[PDB]
Amino acid sequence: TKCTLKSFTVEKGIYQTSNFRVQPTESIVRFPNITNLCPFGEVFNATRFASVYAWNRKRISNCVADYSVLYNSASFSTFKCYGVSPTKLNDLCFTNVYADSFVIRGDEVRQIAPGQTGKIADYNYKLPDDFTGCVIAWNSNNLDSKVGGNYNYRYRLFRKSNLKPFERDISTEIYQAGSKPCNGVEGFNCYFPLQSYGFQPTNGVGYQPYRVVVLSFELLHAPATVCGPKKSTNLVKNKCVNFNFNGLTGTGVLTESNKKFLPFQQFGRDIADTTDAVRDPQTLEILDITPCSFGGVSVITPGTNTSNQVAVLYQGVNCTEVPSTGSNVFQTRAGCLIGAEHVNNSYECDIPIGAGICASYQSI
Amino acid sequence: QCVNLRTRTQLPPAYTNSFTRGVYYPDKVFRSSVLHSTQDLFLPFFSNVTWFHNPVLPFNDGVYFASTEKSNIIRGWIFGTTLDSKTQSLLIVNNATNVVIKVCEFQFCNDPFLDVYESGVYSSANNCTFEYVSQPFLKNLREFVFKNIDGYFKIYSKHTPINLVRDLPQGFSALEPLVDLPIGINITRFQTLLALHRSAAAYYVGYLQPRTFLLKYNENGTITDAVDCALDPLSE
Ligand SMILES: *[C@@H]1O[C@H](CO)[C@@H](O[C@@H]2O[C@H](CO)[C@@H](O)[C@H](O)[C@H]2NC(C)=O)[C@H](O)[C@H]1NC(C)=O
Ligand SMILES: *[C@@H]1O[C@H](CO)[C@@H](O[C@@H]2O[C@H](CO)[C@@H](O)[C@H](O)[C@H]2NC(C)=O)[C@H](O)[C@H]1NC(C)=O
Ligand SMILES: *[C@@H]1O[C@H](CO)[C@@H](O[C@@H]2O[C@H](CO)[C@@H](O)[C@H](O)[C@H]2NC(C)=O)[C@H](O)[C@H]1NC(C)=O
Ligand SMILES: *[C@@H]1O[C@H](CO)[C@@H](O[C@@H]2O[C@H](CO)[C@@H](O)[C@H](O)[C@H]2NC(C)=O)[C@H](O)[C@H]1NC(C)=O
Ligand SMILES: *[C@@H]1O[C@H](CO)[C@@H](O[C@@H]2O[C@H](CO)[C@@H](O)[C@H](O)[C@H]2NC(C)=O)[C@H](O)[C@H]1NC(C)=O
Ligand SMILES: *[C@@H]1O[C@H](CO)[C@@H](O)[C@H](O)[C@H]1NC(C)=O
Ligand SMILES: *[C@@H]1O[C@H](CO)[C@@H](O)[C@H](O)[C@H]1NC(C)=O
Ligand SMILES: *[C@@H]1O[C@H](CO)[C@@H](O)[C@H](O)[C@H]1NC(C)=O
Ligand SMILES: *[C@@H]1O[C@H](CO)[C@@H](O)[C@H](O)[C@H]1NC(C)=O
Ligand SMILES: *[C@@H]1O[C@H](CO)[C@@H](O)[C@H](O)[C@H]1NC(C)=O
Repeated sequence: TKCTLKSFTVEKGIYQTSNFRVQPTESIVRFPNITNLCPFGEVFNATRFASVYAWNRKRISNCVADYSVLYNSASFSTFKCYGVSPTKLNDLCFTNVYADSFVIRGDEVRQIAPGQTGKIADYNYKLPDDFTGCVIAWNSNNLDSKVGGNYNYRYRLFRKSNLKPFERDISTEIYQAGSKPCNGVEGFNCYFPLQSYGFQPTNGVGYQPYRVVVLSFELLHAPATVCGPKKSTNLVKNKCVNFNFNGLTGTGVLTESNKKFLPFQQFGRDIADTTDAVRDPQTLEILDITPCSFGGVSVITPGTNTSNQVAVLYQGVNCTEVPSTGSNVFQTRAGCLIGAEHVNNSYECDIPIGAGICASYQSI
Repeated sequence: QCVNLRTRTQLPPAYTNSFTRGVYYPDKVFRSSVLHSTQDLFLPFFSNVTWFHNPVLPFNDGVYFASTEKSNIIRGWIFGTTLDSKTQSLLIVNNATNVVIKVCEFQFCNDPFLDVYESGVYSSANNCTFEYVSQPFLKNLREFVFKNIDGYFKIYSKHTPINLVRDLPQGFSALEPLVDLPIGINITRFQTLLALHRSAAAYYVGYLQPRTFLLKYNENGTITDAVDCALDPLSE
């Protein structure tokens, strides 16, 4: 009071010093049950994978995929993400994903990478330098390799031109290295561009088959569809907290409401376009939002000369969250009062308070 | 399997009054017993809507479709710009069990129709992108509103039990939102699909324009009355 009045003495009366508000306690979020998981099980746990020059292409869009389970899985030998870090991949996402699955040798896993050249990197599959996405390679010697020779797998070895990024060649044209024409029959300068794979269960490190799946992410102007679910925590009621209900951010206290939402609305506003009701995406119930209490404070004093004790009035605040003990606390139509006792008599009004009541010095 | 019929389907292009139909919920916000003024695309009150008793019609900003349906003769809708495989085409069919929506570069015939003894009006289905399956939409009055803004396709629907003879009834009923598609297409023309058997259907078509409306929300949040602010000076 002395600081506000900018003086060392204060006369009897009531003065308004500062304000008061209730700080939020914790933060909560809420999101729906998030269903329709992406069918990535049939890709990473497929019985058979195609060849490198006949890689299987799968489209992923309009579903939810959890990248944490695949990132934490130890069944993958190499997991390299170029566009973004794997940890942040669960949050950021693009409009579609293309999965290219094939089988290569152990030494050819490095060739399937941006800015890489080689037999596989130029004649079977090509990856762009600015490729965004991830590559997951795992050994498949125990499954793909055959003791009798898994010659079903084939790889291209000869072609006049290289391979464009994301280009698949399955042509069986007889490569003519020399200038001698061949009428469909291999000769001195003509050979078959495709060679069968000779994987064995016991062939050493490097010659073992490796299943490789490349996830290429594209962000065409269509909205993003596939990425990790949003984590949701349990709601807290009867506390002034800040919430993020399905992207709607608001600070206040949450109570149960009896409003009858028609089955397609989500949230409601009363007037002046301010939200007052909201429906939680999980329980599907109507809740009410009320801003937590605030108001000005005031000091009642009988004068610095007369005495040295004061009383405090919180205006328009229920006598439930005052903070601090002082004296008995009284609740009035104007708010809550600390530092004075209520009597039953009635005298002349000295320091007006409100609602037809006021205080005086006798104590206060 | 698609052939052109002999007789010309020159349905008479009559005209009639729109009255006070074609109002839909603009959003999913709940309001109770309040008057709210909003500017958006709407069908002007007492407008001139076309009656057909099936030429390709332009789509423009939005389309209001009304059907005095009997035994579900209308079955599907076609949306596109070039109506061939050079551009993406949207196809919707409400067959006996479900509704199927496809986004593909189809090759439709000159006179596509459902054919009865599922989809055979297209010769080819090349580079399909989006597919969707849901529950069936359908002496009944069927009202639909189709819009396409910012790569989003919005479908509003309403069903009504009617007993009037010829034209639209004098009443009010809001169109609740039904279907949303997050697919970006620049459709300019559309078409209707009939369940014709090899051996007369009538509907109403109206267009939408940007204007301001005043809507009244009752206690329970249902739109019960509306006012067009560009009409006679009393309305303003
Ligand atoms: C979201 O998922 C929860 C978890 O199952 C659903 O809660 C179930 O609700 C039914 C009907 O009230 C109860 O019989 C189950 O016991 C609940 N499961 C629990 C508590 O684990 C909830 O209904 C779902 N919300 C949807 C689908 O909108
Ligand atoms: C301050 O909050 C308390 C707590 O709700 C209010 O006390 C309630 O008052 C209603 C009204 O008669 C009673 O039905 C409840 O039983 C009371 N609850 C408790 C725990 O006592 C109090 O009324 C509020 N103060 C003001 C001025 O509204
Ligand atoms: C009506 O449309 C539905 C939806 O496509 C058809 O149901 C599909 O039928 C095929 C073959 O009978 C199945 O392979 C699909 O799995 C079905 N889909 C669903 C969602 O059930 C139905 O067959 C169609 N009916 C007629 C008479 O054409
Ligand atoms: C199949 O359709 C898709 C989308 O409908 C085509 O994707 C296009 O890709 C180019 C290349 O950047 C974009 O400029 C276009 O905007 C995309 N959409 C369209 C409608 O052209 C794709 O080219 C089509 N053909 C295929 C995949 O062979
Ligand atoms: C608004 O909602 C209220 C409550 O749901 C409706 O009041 C009920 O109306 C039914 C008739 O359909 C009566 O059988 C109930 O007894 C009523 N309950 C109460 C508590 O009044 C009201 O009819 C609805 N009004 C509109 C215009 O939809
Ligand atoms: C693949 O292996 C088995 C197949 O049943 C399963 O337990 C495992 O969870 C699968 N992994 C993924 C990522 O789906
Ligand atoms: C306080 O007031 C009394 C009379 O009310 C006066 O006698 C006294 O001098 C005052 N003391 C001050 C102003 O310090
Ligand atoms: C007097 O005051 C006390 C407490 O201050 C209160 O309980 C009582 O109701 C009042 N009236 C009478 C007649 O005692
Ligand atoms: C509707 O249009 C028809 C022909 O286009 C015209 O004859 C009729 O008068 C119009 N009705 C109006 C403007 O109310
Ligand atoms: C539709 O065609 C217009 C014509 O210029 C073009 O601006 C727009 O990008 C096209 N949109 C789509 C989704 O093809």
